[PDB]
Amino acid sequence: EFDAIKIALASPDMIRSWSFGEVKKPETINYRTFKPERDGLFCARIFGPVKDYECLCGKYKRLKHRGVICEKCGVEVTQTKVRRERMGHIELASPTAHIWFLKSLPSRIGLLLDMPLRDIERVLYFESYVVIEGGMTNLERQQILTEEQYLDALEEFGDEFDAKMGAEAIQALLKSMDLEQECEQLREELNETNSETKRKKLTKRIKLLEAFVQSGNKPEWMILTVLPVLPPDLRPLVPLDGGRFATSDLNDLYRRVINRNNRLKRLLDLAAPDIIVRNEKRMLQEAVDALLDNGRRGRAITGSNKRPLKSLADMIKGKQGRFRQNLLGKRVDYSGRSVITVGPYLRLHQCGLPKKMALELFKPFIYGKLELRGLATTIKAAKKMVEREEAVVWDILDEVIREHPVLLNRAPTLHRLGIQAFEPVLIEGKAIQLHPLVCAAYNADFDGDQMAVHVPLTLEAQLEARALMMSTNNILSPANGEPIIVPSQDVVLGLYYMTRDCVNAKGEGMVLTGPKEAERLYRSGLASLHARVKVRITEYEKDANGELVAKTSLKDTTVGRAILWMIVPKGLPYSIVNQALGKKAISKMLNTCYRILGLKPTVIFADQIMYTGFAYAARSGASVGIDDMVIPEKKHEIISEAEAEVAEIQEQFQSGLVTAGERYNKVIDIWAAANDRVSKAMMDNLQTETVINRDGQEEKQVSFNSIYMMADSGARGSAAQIRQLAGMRGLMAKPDGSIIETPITANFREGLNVLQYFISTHGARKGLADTALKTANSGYLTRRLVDVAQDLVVTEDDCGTHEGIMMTPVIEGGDVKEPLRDRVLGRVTAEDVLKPGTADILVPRNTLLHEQWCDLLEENSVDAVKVRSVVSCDTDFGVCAHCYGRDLARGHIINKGEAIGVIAAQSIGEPGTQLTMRTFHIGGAASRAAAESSIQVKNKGSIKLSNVKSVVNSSGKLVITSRNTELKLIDEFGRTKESYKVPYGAVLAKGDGEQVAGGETVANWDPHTMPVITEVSGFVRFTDMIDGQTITRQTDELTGLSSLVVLDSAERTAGGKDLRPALKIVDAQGNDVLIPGTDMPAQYFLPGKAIVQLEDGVQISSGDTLARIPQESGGTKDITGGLPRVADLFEARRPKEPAILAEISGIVSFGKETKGKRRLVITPVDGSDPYEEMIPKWRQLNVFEGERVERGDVISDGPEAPHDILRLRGVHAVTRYIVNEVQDVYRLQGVKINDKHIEVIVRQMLRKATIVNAGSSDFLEGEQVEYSRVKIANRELEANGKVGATYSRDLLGITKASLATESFISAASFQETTRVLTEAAVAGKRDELRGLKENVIVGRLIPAGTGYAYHQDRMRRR
Amino acid sequence: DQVDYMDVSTQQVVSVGASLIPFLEHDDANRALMGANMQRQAVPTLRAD
DNA sequence: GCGTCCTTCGGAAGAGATTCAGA
DNA sequence: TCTGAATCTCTTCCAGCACACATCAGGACGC
RNA sequence: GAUGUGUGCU
Ligand SMILES: [Mg+2]
Ligand SMILES: [Zn+2]
Ligand SMILES: [Zn+2]
Repeated sequence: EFDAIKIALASPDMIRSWSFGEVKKPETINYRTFKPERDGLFCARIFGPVKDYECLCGKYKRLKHRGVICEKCGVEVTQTKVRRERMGHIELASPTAHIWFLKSLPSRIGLLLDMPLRDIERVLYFESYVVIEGGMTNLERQQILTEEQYLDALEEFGDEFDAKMGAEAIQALLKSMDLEQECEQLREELNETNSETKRKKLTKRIKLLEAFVQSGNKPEWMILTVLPVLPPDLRPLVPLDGGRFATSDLNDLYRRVINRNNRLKRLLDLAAPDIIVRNEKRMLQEAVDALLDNGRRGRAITGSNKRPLKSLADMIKGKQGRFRQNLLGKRVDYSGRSVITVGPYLRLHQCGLPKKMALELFKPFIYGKLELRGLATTIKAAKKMVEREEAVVWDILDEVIREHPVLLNRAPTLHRLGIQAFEPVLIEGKAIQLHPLVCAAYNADFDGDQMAVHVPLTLEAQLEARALMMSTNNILSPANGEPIIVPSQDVVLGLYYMTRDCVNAKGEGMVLTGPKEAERLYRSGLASLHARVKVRITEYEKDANGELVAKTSLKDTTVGRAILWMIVPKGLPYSIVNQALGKKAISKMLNTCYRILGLKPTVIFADQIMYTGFAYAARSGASVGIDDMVIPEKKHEIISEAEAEVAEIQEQFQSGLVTAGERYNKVIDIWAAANDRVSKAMMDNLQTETVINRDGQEEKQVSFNSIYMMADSGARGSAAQIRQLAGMRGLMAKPDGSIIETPITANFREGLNVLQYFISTHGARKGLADTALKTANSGYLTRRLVDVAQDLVVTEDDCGTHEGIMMTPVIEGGDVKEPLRDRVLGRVTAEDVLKPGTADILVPRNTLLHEQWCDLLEENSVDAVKVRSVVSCDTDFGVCAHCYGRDLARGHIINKGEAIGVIAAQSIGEPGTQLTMRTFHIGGAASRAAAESSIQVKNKGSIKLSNVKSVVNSSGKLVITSRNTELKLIDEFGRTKESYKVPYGAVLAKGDGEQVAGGETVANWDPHTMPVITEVSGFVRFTDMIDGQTITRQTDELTGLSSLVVLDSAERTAGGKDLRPALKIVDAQGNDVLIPGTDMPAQYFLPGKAIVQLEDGVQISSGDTLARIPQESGGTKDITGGLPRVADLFEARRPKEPAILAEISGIVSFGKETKGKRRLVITPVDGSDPYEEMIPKWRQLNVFEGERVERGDVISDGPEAPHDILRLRGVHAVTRYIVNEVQDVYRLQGVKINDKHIEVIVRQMLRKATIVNAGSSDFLEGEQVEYSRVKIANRELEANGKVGATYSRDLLGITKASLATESFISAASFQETTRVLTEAAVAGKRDELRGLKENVIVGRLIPAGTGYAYHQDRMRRR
Repeated sequence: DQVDYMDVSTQQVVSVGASLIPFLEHDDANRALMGANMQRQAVPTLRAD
């Protein structure tokens, strides 16, 4: 049919061509016999017949007169549905400016006539004049005249020269302007000029001029001459109860516009006075502006009771417009809605449809079979038969519902597992029974939530539901390869009570002949389920090429584990049930079952596990009483110790040892330590408190306490929630994020005070407000992640590249958070990895390394595998299958034609939403750390210190004066096993390269109060710090000691803003000491809020604290406070104090001094040396006058902006930085996301590439054009002898990278619809319908999955 | 000796809806809120009990 | 009953207009 | 005293599905 | 059809 959607400006001739008439009366239906007026907003003559195939007057009434035009009233008889396809127009008496091209920034009229917006805005609204055709006087072609200046120019220059006001003058300016001459003059001026602001303005105007001249648009088309009207059926008037009519907004705006236009037309014929007609023209302009985009001007007009009526733009933009409400998501037929119940008798591919709901959903399907079987002859007889619900209708429903899967969707469809297909099982009731395994995927409990049923109609839809959306084919999460149909909170309790042992039984010493004997003994009551017997079990193994070889042995097991072994499919080792199964254990069991056996045994195993978990949880009576929450007998002693410590802290604070920002931190730390000690005490009193005889004397065992059972099994609970029941509740967190100063010292087994409950209510209301008020800014994150990566699909199989990112285990402060296996599993490597039998290859180059290859790599203990990444792929408009990796939902390579950019966006975007809607499950607990102060190396090995600038201590030890140092522990072999980030000013008890015993301290420091320790010795002079101006000082006259706190930029005076307080270290003779190895004096700056306990002119040593800086780092550290960071990383926001990197490598030296800010010159050894950098006086420089630097090295210190990294250290460095930062943020909350998704989002952030030089190509000098087009053009030119065009990659945030795409439809439907459509209309863009949102809006198959083959056929067809 | 006032009763901090929950001092306050709302939502049965 | 008509108040971020200062 | 840097000002965004209730729709003045 | 209020599950 069509293949493109073109948007451009509408000429008045084209507007008249659209129109089938001219509306010229402000009269709707006459509030009478419901007929349209003569030439009003509704008209049979203009738009179309009101009734189908009936003339308005009453002369033609049937299809036998089709196509003719009446004579009594002149309305052609046709289908009545042409009232929504035939537009009209309004002939404006005076020209009117389009508000979209005036008040959308930047104003097209503003930078087309080179005038400021204020001047043209005063001209349009008849408040000043503009000089068109100045002539032979002192008036330019764009000068602004007021009324007095206009009168002066009239009295003393009353020649043929004219100066008009209003939209007519602006239209004359636009029509009288030549575009090519102006463009070449601007090119001349741009080539002449040198200032960057003037260059940018001139090239922006040049771009606007080129867009105007290339397209068919004209400048004078932005001033409206004829105003088209919407067809009446798109602005209907629905009659209510009575003689009144509905309150339509578009009709009201049209009536206002028509009233103003008719009044102006009448005044233009009677020769009204000038002021009256000008005021009427201004009113017409305001009415048209209110019709086009209401509210963009000063005051939005309101219809009734002070609410602004929606214009033609308010119903196309926003969340409630034709883009996000009726095109990207619609209401559908064959759909239903009801609450859900469990029905645990089901299977993984089944659900329960109510018997009275499936009859109404599958109603046309019942009609078809009733007509086929002959029980009815027409459709009305079958309709009445179904309405009556006869005995034969239910058999027809059973026949038509047999293998017709339906889609069950829960209301927040966060990830793709929120929609799944089940084969219906008809039930009597009104609730949709849902299988208990998919409740984790749906995140659906059964406390009053409803799910929607959808009926796939076509054969293709049914097969997509059966082969793709089926709940059987959805056993792995698409975010990470972990299974998603995991038994939860009752099956795990059953399998934990079953597979467990106590040291006694009804029969314990007996030895059994198999699992059937164990089940028979348990059922007959001759043996407890927790015996310790010896069963003879025949386990199979497929260690050969798929052959199950039996190996019968006699293992020391329990009765429960032997009974459970009857459901484990053949092929799995027995050492997966011979233990106390929790939730992680059986999740691992299902995962290994899928990875070894396949999909069908895994599904059958999941069903059998659910059945035998429910059965043996019912058979146990695992209740919960009030005596199960055993209070420890030593909690109040820990309370007393902590309250004594807090009293000492208060006495230290009031004396003046610490300020009020450090008392907070230390009291939080001491109470959090006391809370953890109480939790440990109660956990030790709970887990092991089972003294039971071994049939002889007393023995110890893991407890059978119900609270501890369902806490240790992972059923429902944790250390926090269980701790709050029998330990102490702890301390709460406010909605702002601040932690409560005072803790609660009671649990939910004793009471709570009338005041402790009030304190707890702060955290409780924080938890409930956080969800409902801050899941909005996490649903926004996933929406603008989807809209930036929607058009990314797998389009190839292998691009053939040797590039790729480097993967290493992430050890950044503790043990191995993620080993190499978790980071490299299921991703195609990029080069033959070399084992430490070097010069021999371990794996080939293009092998998708699965679990066997991961085991092989871990056997040889590899530490770095260069793996292929999405961001480094060489495909155009998509990715290849090898550069992505594994599907992560199935155990194979990703299929060609799969929408991976939407799976990536959902996977990144809904741990945040889900965990910010679940912040109240811990109540309002602080959940903060204990602010660890020292480094205790647990393992054995040597130490390697990275990027350290340390000096000596007064005791001889080492003190760290570097910001980004890392204490990493290397074992005797040579591999890194432990790593720690040591902070500035931290003392070292040991050094580098020396073997440390396992379990002793190495680095000690204060968690708060970071110091400013020096490196040299001498006297210190209080330079540039005077009382009152830059420091707040208070003196104890008794001691004679001063303690001054330097103010921040807030309370510091404006005059003293250029004063920089600092401490110059000086020797005895007034000479400036030197930093060793350099010639720069030891000048050390002091930032704000810093306290100094030293006096002016006191001898010091090397490496001692001169001043202290409080940290005030207080937060609850949930996923709510902690996910503006992901938004900042994905939007690529520059931090406050960027770390200064080296733009070009070479020798570093300084030139001129104090250009307001310091000057640094980098000179290479061979090439050109034109680079100078303006370094502000704020931060010191880590490089000196005689060092060697490379590009990407840090001249200064601070947070790295993810643009310098891109432009200096390359694409791999910036993508690794973003991946690591987002992964750290998510892993802090326990979230597990594979890095393919973050790499995909980074790749979608990397699509623009600014040209450096045009070369032999057709690109411009500094144009920002898509990187794929640049690569295609350069690869095409390099095929011949021509030279390509050099470029530079750009990093745009997820908002800008989605708003600056080549398709204006996606950008318009995402955000800023007015601003996107204005630019598209001016530039005359032509959409190609290439993405997924575009085809969803249009109404086609997405080029993503099963429609990918069809789209390839269609593309290669033409 | 320093005090000069005292609360009338333990019920004066909670409302008329949250004061119908027995053992309120043992519930988490989120569960107290949900209990108050659900107690507001109850429909009268056939025979009052 | 018919009937024609002409308040103020969040909040983070980004872009584009002024406006400064500084060489 | 021209041109980057800073500041001022205007703009656009702020999750999903669903259920119940009421009220509006010109209301003033001429007729 | 839009507003206003209340509510349910996330
Ligand atoms: Mg729920
Ligand atoms: Zn007619
Ligand atoms: Zn590739």
